[PDB]
Amino acid sequence: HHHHMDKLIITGGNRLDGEIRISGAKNSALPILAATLLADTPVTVCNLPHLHDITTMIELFGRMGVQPIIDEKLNVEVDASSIKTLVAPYELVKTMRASILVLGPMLARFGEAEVALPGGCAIGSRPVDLHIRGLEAMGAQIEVEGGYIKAKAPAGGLRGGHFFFDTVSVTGTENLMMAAALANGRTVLQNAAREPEVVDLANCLNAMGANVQGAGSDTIVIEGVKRLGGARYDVLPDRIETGTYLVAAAATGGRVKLKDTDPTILEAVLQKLEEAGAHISTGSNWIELDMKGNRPKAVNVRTAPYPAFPTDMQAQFISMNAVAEGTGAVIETVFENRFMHVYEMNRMGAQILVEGNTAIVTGVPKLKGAPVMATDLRASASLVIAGLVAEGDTLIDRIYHIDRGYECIEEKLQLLGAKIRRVPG
Amino acid sequence: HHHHMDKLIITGGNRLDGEIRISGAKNSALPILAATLLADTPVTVCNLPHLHDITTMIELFGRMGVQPIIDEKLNVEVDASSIKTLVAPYELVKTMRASILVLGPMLARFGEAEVALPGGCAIGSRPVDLHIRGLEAMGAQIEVEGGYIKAKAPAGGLRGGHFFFDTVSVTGTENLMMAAALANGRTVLQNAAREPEVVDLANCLNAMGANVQGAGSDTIVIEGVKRLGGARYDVLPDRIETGTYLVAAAATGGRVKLKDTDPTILEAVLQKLEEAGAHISTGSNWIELDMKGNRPKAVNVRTAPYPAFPTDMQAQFISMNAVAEGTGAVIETVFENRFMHVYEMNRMGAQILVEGNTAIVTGVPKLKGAPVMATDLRASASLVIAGLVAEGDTLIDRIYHIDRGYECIEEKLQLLGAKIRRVPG
Amino acid sequence: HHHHMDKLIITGGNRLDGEIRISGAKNSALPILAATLLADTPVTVCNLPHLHDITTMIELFGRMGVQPIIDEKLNVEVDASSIKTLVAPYELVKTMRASILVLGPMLARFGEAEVALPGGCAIGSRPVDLHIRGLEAMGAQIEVEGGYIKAKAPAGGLRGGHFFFDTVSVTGTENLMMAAALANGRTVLQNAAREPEVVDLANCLNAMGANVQGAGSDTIVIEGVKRLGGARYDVLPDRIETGTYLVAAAATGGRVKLKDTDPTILEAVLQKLEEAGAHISTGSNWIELDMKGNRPKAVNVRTAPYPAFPTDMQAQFISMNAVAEGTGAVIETVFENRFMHVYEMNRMGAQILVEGNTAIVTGVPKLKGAPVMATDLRASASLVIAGLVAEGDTLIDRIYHIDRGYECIEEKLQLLGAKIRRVPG
Amino acid sequence: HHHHMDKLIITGGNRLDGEIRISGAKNSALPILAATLLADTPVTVCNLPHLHDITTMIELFGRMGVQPIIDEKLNVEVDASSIKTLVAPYELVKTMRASILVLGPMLARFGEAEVALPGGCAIGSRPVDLHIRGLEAMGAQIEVEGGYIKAKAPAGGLRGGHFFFDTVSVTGTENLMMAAALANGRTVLQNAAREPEVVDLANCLNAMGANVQGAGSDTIVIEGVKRLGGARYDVLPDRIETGTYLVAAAATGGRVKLKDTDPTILEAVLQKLEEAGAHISTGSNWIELDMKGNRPKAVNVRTAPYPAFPTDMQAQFISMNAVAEGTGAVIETVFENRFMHVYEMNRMGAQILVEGNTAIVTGVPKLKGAPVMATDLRASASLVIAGLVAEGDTLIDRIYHIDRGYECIEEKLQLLGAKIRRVPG
Ligand SMILES: C=C(O[C@H]1[C@H](O)[C@@H](CO)O[C@H](OP(=O)(O)OP(=O)(O)OC[C@H]2O[C@@H](n3ccc(=O)[nH]c3=O)[C@H](O)[C@@H]2O)[C@@H]1NC(C)=O)C(=O)O
Ligand SMILES: C=C(O[C@H]1[C@H](O)[C@@H](CO)O[C@H](OP(=O)(O)OP(=O)(O)OC[C@H]2O[C@@H](n3ccc(=O)[nH]c3=O)[C@H](O)[C@@H]2O)[C@@H]1NC(C)=O)C(=O)O
Ligand SMILES: C=C(O[C@H]1[C@H](O)[C@@H](CO)O[C@H](OP(=O)(O)OP(=O)(O)OC[C@H]2O[C@@H](n3ccc(=O)[nH]c3=O)[C@H](O)[C@@H]2O)[C@@H]1NC(C)=O)C(=O)O
Ligand SMILES: C=C(O[C@H]1[C@H](O)[C@@H](CO)O[C@H](OP(=O)(O)OP(=O)(O)OC[C@H]2O[C@@H](n3ccc(=O)[nH]c3=O)[C@H](O)[C@@H]2O)[C@@H]1NC(C)=O)C(=O)O
Ligand SMILES: [Mg+2]
Ligand SMILES: [Mg+2]
Ligand SMILES: [Mg+2]
Ligand SMILES: [Mg+2]
Ligand SMILES: [Mg+2]
Ligand SMILES: [Mg+2]
Repeated sequence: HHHHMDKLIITGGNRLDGEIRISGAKNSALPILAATLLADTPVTVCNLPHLHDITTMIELFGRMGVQPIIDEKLNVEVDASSIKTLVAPYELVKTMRASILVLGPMLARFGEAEVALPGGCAIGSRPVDLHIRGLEAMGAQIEVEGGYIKAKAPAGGLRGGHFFFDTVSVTGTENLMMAAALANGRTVLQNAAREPEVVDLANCLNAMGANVQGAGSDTIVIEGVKRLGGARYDVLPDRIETGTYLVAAAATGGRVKLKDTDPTILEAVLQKLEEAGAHISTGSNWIELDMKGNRPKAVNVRTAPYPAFPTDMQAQFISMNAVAEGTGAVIETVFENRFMHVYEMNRMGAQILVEGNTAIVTGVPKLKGAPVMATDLRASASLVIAGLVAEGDTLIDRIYHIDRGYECIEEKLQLLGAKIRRVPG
Repeated sequence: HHHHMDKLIITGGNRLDGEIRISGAKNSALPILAATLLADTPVTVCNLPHLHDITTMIELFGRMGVQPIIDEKLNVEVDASSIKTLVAPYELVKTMRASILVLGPMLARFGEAEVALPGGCAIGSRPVDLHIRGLEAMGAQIEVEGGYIKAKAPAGGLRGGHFFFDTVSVTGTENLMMAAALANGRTVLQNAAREPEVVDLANCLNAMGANVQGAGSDTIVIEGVKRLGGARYDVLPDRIETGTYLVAAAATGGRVKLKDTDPTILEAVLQKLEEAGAHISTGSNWIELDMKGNRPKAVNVRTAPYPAFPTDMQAQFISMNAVAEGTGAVIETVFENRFMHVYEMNRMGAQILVEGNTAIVTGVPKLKGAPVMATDLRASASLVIAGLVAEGDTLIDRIYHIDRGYECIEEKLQLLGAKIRRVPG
Repeated sequence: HHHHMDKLIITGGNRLDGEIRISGAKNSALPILAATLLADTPVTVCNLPHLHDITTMIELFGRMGVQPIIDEKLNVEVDASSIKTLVAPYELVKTMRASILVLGPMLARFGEAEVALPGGCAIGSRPVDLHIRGLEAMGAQIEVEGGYIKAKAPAGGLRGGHFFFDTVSVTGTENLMMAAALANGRTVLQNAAREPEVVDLANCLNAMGANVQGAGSDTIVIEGVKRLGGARYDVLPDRIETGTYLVAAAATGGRVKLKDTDPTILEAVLQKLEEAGAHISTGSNWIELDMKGNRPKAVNVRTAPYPAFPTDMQAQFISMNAVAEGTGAVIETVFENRFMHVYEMNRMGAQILVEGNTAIVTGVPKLKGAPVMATDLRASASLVIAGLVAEGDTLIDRIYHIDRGYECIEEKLQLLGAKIRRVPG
Repeated sequence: HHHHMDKLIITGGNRLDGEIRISGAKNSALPILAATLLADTPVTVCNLPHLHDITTMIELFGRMGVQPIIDEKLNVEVDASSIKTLVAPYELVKTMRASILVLGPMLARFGEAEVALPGGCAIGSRPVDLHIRGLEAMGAQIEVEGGYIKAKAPAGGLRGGHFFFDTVSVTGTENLMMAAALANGRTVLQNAAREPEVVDLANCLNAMGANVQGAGSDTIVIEGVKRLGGARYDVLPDRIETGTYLVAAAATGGRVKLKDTDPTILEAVLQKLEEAGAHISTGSNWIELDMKGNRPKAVNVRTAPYPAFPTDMQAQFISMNAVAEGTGAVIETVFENRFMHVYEMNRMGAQILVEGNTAIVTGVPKLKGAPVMATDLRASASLVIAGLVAEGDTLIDRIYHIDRGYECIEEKLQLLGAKIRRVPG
């Protein structure tokens, strides 16, 4: 029973050892839940991770007059044809900018949508101009007023169009894919995001009766249909959660077997772990990592859109490099100043120099436990890893960020022999 | 009585007109309050601004067993003789990293100090390695443990030394100046910060009986003295507050007379305002700005250490450029990621492209009111200015940031004819 | 007959109008010429552009004891069976770093290679660490000595391997593809370059008997074969030459029909030209652009690997933006300091601000003729375009750069009505 | 006798040991030679270094109709009374952009000037907007036409003005200082460059009858005078030549005593050398460095305007770090892409990673001799130093760059026991 004021207390010094199951991808669940707005019979979304971003998306639907049902198996059924209010309120959107994913499907299905324009997120520069322009390319009339994106479809509905992304955008690609699914005619999205969650969304849409081809490549072709039905869909495994537990095991010089995952959606990460000296073996749906008694070797990292190394794994590799042998350069090209975790790890004795988009990490044998503060729902997992490799106790506050991004992180780490406990708020 | 949950509601569209008084500099008050820890007889600090960072510094002193006396005029007398605990606790330091300013004076006066190592601040990369290295150059033995800087002076006290600043540091320069003031022998600080608050601290130290020469230049020479006495010091005017009200008047196409200020501590800002079309007249302690019925012209800005254009004025010039005639490039060289205000102004219909350290602003005639969120105790004043030039109402939340950095901002703006109200939390 | 000291003299002010034929891709010709070193029977390469990089590659082969034959139709036949010396000399490599393309095929075919390590190129940072690590992944043992990359295959020849490109690399992908073609076993290249020249190379290798699949996607799978035979291969059209003449037309407000090209290999460029106001029609192998005498509209541009907007078209869009209506931001993510053309255009009265990887262009109605200096075999084409839109005469020297990258540029522009002349050195 | 096609051949492996005399500063000589245009009686400039930039400035004066006389003591006397043509031609300016230094004095003394606008320099972005805007602040009306800055003073000549430098500019400060010296009234330059050469220029102007105060500080005040007379002026020692030979000695683990220099104009460099393990002693006009045969320790460096670490010493510290013990980060904030020397050193087996403005150097015990190419009149001295610490021979081409920036470099190194020879072109 997580609470906003929860903390984690970690005692470092244990080599991890054990097996856990990987949960469904948070960032596939979010767009697929938004996609349920397109369906005229109920959609059941399965393999959901139990983390707070799902709760927020469910709350958002509630504010629109749609009451999702969580069954005994913890799957979510959404029947969007009870929708009352075509508005995604600022009160909710300000807490989770991924809420913007309802813009595309709401507009395509219902002919109009008012969605709060996301403001600042501490991660970095994250405008949504390409979401707006892409929809305008489908005939949408859009204005910004009162802090809302106010969108209206042409008479007869959205029309298929060509749209070229000047910058690769994950949720931008997802938003336009969903809108295109019910548009009149052919849509071609160029320089599309290739992220596995984009493919998962396309596969869900096709299960609902859409015609989405090319997901996973630079070019997505959508032939719009008049209506979509509801299906039952299991979201793919979470590659960021997968990578995070592999790094935790590597950093502690231990080992882990991950089940219900997929090695083919984090090749960049697996290769970097092999560079760090990890012994890795894989199967269709499992990964085993074993350091076999060695400290990790420092590695260089460069973030970029999939299939390159993910910005959502960058912080975790800093915490591993922090206790590795040698010097590693960690470079961001996606979110150039996403390094808040560095300055917390500095409190724990890490040796890290930051210049612009580059973090230069000099590994030390062990960090030093200290209280630190989470701020980033994916990157702050690095603070948990840092705690695992620190002398003494590390007390992490503002865990609510981490609880947005990971299912019960301390319960899974306890199964791997970590000394970690949640301190109730 | 300010409350953590206060909001500001603004209605835009009024040309400002009136006169107000500028308060003492927040960032002179903070190091001068730290400097009072050096004295063996009480020091009284005057012309203090009534804002929350001073309250936090007073609370920090209390935690160490020093209870400042606040008189009827809100002057603060500090008697450090009662000090009980040579520790600046994480619980407080984590709320205000400027707390690190007590490290130098406590070490030099009392021979030891434990001060929590600041973690992350959302503004950007802000390590304090130069504070530590500088103190080590004076013979201090320093380790980081449990998240604390644990410092001990040699037997006989700190010794004079040479320290070269690889990067210009405002509080770094201040910390070492204070440590040097009671050290044994001569300290030379090279590539020193030239900020007017550094000069003000030196002038206060000298009033207290120190021997600090060269403040304001690249090189500060300190001859340590035996004891520092009991001065009554009026801190200099706040140049950021000054610039902020000047920009507010300019952005609204109105005018303002500022009293109890000093034009010579913001020449960069005055020149940029003239470039924007402002008519400016000055006297020894006042500034008058009048737009004479013109819209501001877009200007380019480049932040750098004093006397260059201040990073603490950068956001405010974005909000002016956002309603100016033409396109203006706003470039950070101090905090390359300090642009969170941009994304709030985008909710208000601003036209701003951000690429790394560069914000390209295309002016529009008027912004559009929307709810927005403060995050930065100096830069979020730009959201107040944006509200003043927006159509309709702008509701700003998390005002507690702004109340750290500005004395009663809505009360001063009311005197200039702004339609602005504090909504009590 | 070109000479190292040739100049171009341009008189601006004429709307271009006419049609020309597009030549084969220089950057397909170079890797395909390299690939002929793999074959045990002669390979004939057709549709070659007549420009200096081809001449340099042929000279390189000569230095290794391979003498290509240029027939009457200007096709090049290469019979690598006479090869004598497995060395790419520094004397030639220092003039053309793309010479490194012989490293992969020489190593795979002959079991060893010495190729001079390229030093500095004024474009910016261009290390070849991925070429080296990629070949090591196929069993190469590589040393750097005397300024040479000295590479040796393992017993029995190169072996199939897996390699993940941390950064997308065009010639790195090509080098590894060629080496994989004769390796023992399966090679998988991940995060591969998708440039059309990479596809063209794969298609030529397959025509020679190889088994290269997936070129054009991020994952290339190669099944090595023991030997490769001859082929007669026509290289695809040059998308950069195509883009350049389209911009030349657009910038002068003219029109042009380009024959023997392919719109599908420059979709990003075509879309940006439409944004600038151009009317574009296309056929299977032609593109026609008509400005209808209108001044172009300023556009924003962001370079990235194919299919995104190419760095090799960036400078050309600066020269169009230089005379456009409005302000356009031109952003590099590939070669972040490739802006030397800007400072030449400034001599012609362009209004351009550069900060880091961003050029901010404010368009003026016309430039002003002045003597300027080429430095970049592709980007300096922008100086020719600038001259076409300048008042009076523009004299460009160091044309030898441009002659590397474009087939007789003045002769093609003359066909479009340009007033341009080559001044013989 | 120097020739354009000269090369240097270096044999590495010797610890340097000896003493040489330091020459006058090139970058004081250049603006002081320009300043002679202000005087109505001959000025004699003394302690000049014998290097090619001086020769170019003398040739420039020649093209204007002024014939400097080089006397028996190799001092230069300039009598600007004979001047005939107020034009600095592109033919000369294109070879040395520092030629722009004649703009300010020509305009101030003669009421008009035409000076070619410098184009590209491979170092990176070097616009001269602040020179132009600064002179406009003194009443100049300026056009760019035919690639010339064409400048005209108002009726009665230049007028005292205020100018704030948005970015610190060395030659910008010098140009405005010279122009102000003959202007009618008071000029204030704010955020002025503090470089020692700026002080040296001011002292020479004052010797000539000017009234320049505050040079060396952020603020320079000039009271214009109607005429300036002659002077005999000895330029100060060259701090960059000084730094370079100290690094050459340190990199080889040797010793050197430098005479006729001044430790107080390179404190940042001396401190970094001590960090690298050098034992340094100084006197009023000499510096002695002794490594005692020890390998240097890696250091971090960050360039910035004087008195910070100079960009003109950056490359030399990369060459020392290249053979040092450890990892050193070398960061540019002045010329953020000035790293061409890195890629030549990579040919010699250096281990350097460049990302943006940061070079990460991993030291190795020795480099490996290879042919390399100079491109930068100050930074390419790093290639000479790299050759001194490389196994075998290093052949450096395009030595003419180095001959611009250093007086007879191989002759001075020979006095220290280097094995180095000039190969005549
Ligand atoms: C942080 C999260 O994950 C993030 C993850 O970090 C990023 C990068 O991989 O991709 C998703 O964000 P996103 O879709 O908002 O980010 P993208 O749009 O791909 O941003 C990539 C780049 O494109 C730029 N961008 C994006 C959209 C747009 O209209 N304009 C634009 O310029 C952004 O500024 C950024 O530089 C994840 N969120 C979801 C719901 O899929 C999270 O879990 O909340
Ligand atoms: C944000 C505030 O104001 C800030 C103001 O923005 C900055 C810049 O002018 O100077 C003061 O901070 P500061 O002293 O922490 O900042 P500085 O140390 O000058 O930082 C300058 C640059 O040096 C770097 N830096 C600084 C210190 C150090 O040890 N190492 C280092 O690398 C920082 O990362 C930054 O890039 C103000 N704070 C006070 C109490 O004077 C505030 O009011 O809370
Ligand atoms: C300039 C030319 O064209 C260039 C064209 O600009 C670029 C970008 O599209 O792709 C080819 O160069 P390239 O293959 O050397 O460039 P890429 O390797 O793709 O460089 C891409 C990025 O990767 C980086 N990179 C590349 C290789 C490597 O081992 N390491 C690395 O860090 C580079 O620094 C650059 O930032 C063209 N050359 C040929 C023969 O195909 C030319 O015609 O000579
Ligand atoms: C390279 C040389 O030395 C250079 C030395 O590297 C630099 C930096 O210390 O200062 C002089 O150049 P400079 O005066 O052209 O350089 P500065 O003007 O200080 O440039 C500093 C920074 O300001 C920027 N800058 C400068 C002037 C201007 O109008 N606008 C502008 O943006 C430049 O882009 C650069 O980023 C030396 N030249 C002379 C004659 O004094 C040489 O010897 O030829
Ligand atoms: Mg949030
Ligand atoms: Mg940087
Ligand atoms: Mg805070
Ligand atoms: Mg950038
Ligand atoms: Mg070249
Ligand atoms: Mg030059």
